[PDB]
Amino acid sequence: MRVVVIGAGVIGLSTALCIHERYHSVLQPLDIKVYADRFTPLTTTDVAAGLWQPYLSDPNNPQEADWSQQTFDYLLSHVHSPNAENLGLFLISGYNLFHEAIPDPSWKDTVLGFRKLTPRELDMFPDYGYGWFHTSLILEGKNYLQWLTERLTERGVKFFQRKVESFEEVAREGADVIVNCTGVWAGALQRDPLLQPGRGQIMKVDAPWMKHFILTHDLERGIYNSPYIIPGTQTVTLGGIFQLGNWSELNNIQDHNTIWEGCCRLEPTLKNARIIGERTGFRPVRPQIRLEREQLTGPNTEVIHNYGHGGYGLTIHWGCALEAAKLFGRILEEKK
Amino acid sequence: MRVVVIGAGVIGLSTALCIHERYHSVLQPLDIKVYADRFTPLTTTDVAAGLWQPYLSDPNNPQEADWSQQTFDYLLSHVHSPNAENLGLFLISGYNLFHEAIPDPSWKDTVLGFRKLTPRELDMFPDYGYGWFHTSLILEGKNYLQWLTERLTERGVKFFQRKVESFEEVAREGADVIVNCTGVWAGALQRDPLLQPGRGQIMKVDAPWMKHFILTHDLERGIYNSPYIIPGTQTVTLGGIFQLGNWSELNNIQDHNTIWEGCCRLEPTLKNARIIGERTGFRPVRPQIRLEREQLRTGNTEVIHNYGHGGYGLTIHWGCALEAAKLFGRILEEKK
Ligand SMILES: Cc1cc2nc3c(=O)[nH]c(=O)nc-3n(C[C@H](O)[C@H](O)[C@H](O)COP(=O)(O)OP(=O)(O)OC[C@H]3O[C@@H](n4cnc5c(N)ncnc54)[C@H](O)[C@@H]3O)c2cc1C
Ligand SMILES: Cc1cc2nc3c(=O)[nH]c(=O)nc-3n(C[C@H](O)[C@H](O)[C@H](O)COP(=O)(O)OP(=O)(O)OC[C@H]3O[C@@H](n4cnc5c(N)ncnc54)[C@H](O)[C@@H]3O)c2cc1C
Repeated sequence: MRVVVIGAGVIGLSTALCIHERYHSVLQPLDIKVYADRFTPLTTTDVAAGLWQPYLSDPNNPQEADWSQQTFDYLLSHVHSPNAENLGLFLISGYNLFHEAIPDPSWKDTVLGFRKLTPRELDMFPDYGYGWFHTSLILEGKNYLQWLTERLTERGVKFFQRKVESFEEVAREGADVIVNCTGVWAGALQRDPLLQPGRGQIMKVDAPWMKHFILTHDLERGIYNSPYIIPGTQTVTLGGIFQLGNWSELNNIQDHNTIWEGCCRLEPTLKNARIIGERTGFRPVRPQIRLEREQLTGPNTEVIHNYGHGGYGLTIHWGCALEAAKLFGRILEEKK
Repeated sequence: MRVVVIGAGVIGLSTALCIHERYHSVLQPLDIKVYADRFTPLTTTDVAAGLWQPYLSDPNNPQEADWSQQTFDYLLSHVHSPNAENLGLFLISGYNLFHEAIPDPSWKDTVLGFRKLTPRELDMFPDYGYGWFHTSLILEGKNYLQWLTERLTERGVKFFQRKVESFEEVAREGADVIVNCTGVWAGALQRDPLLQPGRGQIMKVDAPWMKHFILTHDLERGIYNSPYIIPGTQTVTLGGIFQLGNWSELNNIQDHNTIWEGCCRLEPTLKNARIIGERTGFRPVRPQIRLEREQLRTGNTEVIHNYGHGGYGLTIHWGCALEAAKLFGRILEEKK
């Protein structure tokens, strides 16, 4: 059995690992390769703060809510483990702020200690009149990707830096299953008008007195088009940019200004915080995650798609990897 | 009017500043001088992490509940101003862990968003079965004392490094009011058998992924004789040593091991944190704060005592300071 995973973001690397844990014992030659054009630290995954939080509104596929909840339990189960530091994993609480009242999120019982904000809390934020407080987790993609890499290396998974041109090129080399975890670029392998860049930009800032995340929302502007402030391990992520169809992988001054002045107003102690770096990335936006089998091609090759995780790839990755690992088990039964 | 404030910890500096702000305009000569044996960073104020939290049991003097609330409201009014970083002041949420259910604390409505831990939060901590979550404040003594020093230097308040041997040595120099802010050492200037040292010890470690405080409680061993973990702006404080009557200003290896092993069992990710430093100080333990006036005979002289804040001098300093300034006004009234 020869398996080629395309993509070394969190989606491909976690899928690779999951497929290996569940089937190395029962497939005598289980040879897994990863083809990726970019590795950490140059993926979309490395740009994310890594806060666990799905979108506010229920997903078009209800099984995504389970995949997120399965990811949360796995990560929470390891947050006190000694190797949590190597994962870039830790607990964090904070605020979601709104101008108007709004229905409670579908994941209110996935997170810890969910509640509405008391009136004295909403006084610290003049421009906002309603919101939530809850405890979640941060999984910083860069530590995590490096962790996944070294786990798959000790399991025999080999890594190759190449741009794949077609599915059929990979099948020609003799792949049996192709796992397609190509993120926002999946359209180049197979046209998909439902997949779109959601361009984001973030600032990384030294502000270690900040112990809480703070996400604000403007419901007439789209999600993550309002300031947010997410403390990481070494640095504080400042953000609030979400632009559909924008493929420019290049930091933009206007967006820099939007992030800075938006966050500084939200939390004035930021004014003196030092800017450590700035980064742009492309959420793979789709109305739903594509996570499903497809049979292509010459004499036929199995493909497992797993892309389109928008702005919640880190939040939902483990449930997705588990599901793709299931789809892989079904391929093996069909192949006898 | 010549005022001599003895002591440059949090109590003496805040009281000096509080008195100058309220009376420099209506006292044409208001010469305030601070005398201190030790300044930052050699005071026990410097050793404290600075978490705002009273003892759990109701204070012997009910006016201390108000002094603590006034301090929290004051600090909370300044946490979102760019001044805040200079003070060393920021918001922080976290846990108080108990083995068994116990009564709520009196101060439960002073802090933000108080509530009980849910079962899934309690599961993160095997050794404890009950507790609280809430949002409080940290005021790190080191930055706060240097900020107080700067506000005071800007106001003509001159400082002198000297050991005061007696009250009337200071009166013989010409002091009209003496503000006694000598903390744990007050018994040397006037015997007070109710004032005793509560020796504590703490480690500072590098663990910047800890975003919550965690205080544990063992009602059999007494308050703060159980692991606590308090993230600061730059390092995390590990502690849990409260030894009545011990005057040894020296780090002890047994107490090191108790702190380290207790906090590592509480939070295993701490086992790879680098130890940055280690400090010992003396909580000025008294069954209630001595904040009151006394006429002492000389030649006589006016005295305001303000000492014996135990393990909550930062929690309560500002209410005490305002009270000491009222008492200063009553002195001005009697002399017309
Ligand atoms: C600014 C910003 C902030 C975010 N914050 C969060 C957050 O806080 N929490 C959260 O959960 N999510 C967040 N996200 C979303 C998250 O980053 C993404 O959903 C996630 O990284 C997508 O994972 P992925 O592996 O599919 O794609 P990415 O990591 O891009 O990985 C794609 C991989 O596919 C490879 N590839 C593509 N095409 C080919 C090819 N033809 N041949 C070979 N290799 C190919 C790429 O080189 C790369 O290796 C954020 C995103 C952005 C942009
Ligand atoms: C380990 C530990 C942790 C703590 N953590 C916290 C916490 O998290 N939150 C909290 O609220 N509280 C905490 N505390 C308690 C807090 O540190 C004390 O209550 C507070 O700092 C005492 O303030 P002070 O100004 O009275 O005395 P200290 O700062 O000592 O100041 C005393 C001053 O008086 C001077 N002085 C004394 N005698 C003379 C003299 N004869 N002549 C000249 N100068 C003299 C001393 O040199 C010094 O200048 C902690 C205490 C300890 C020990």
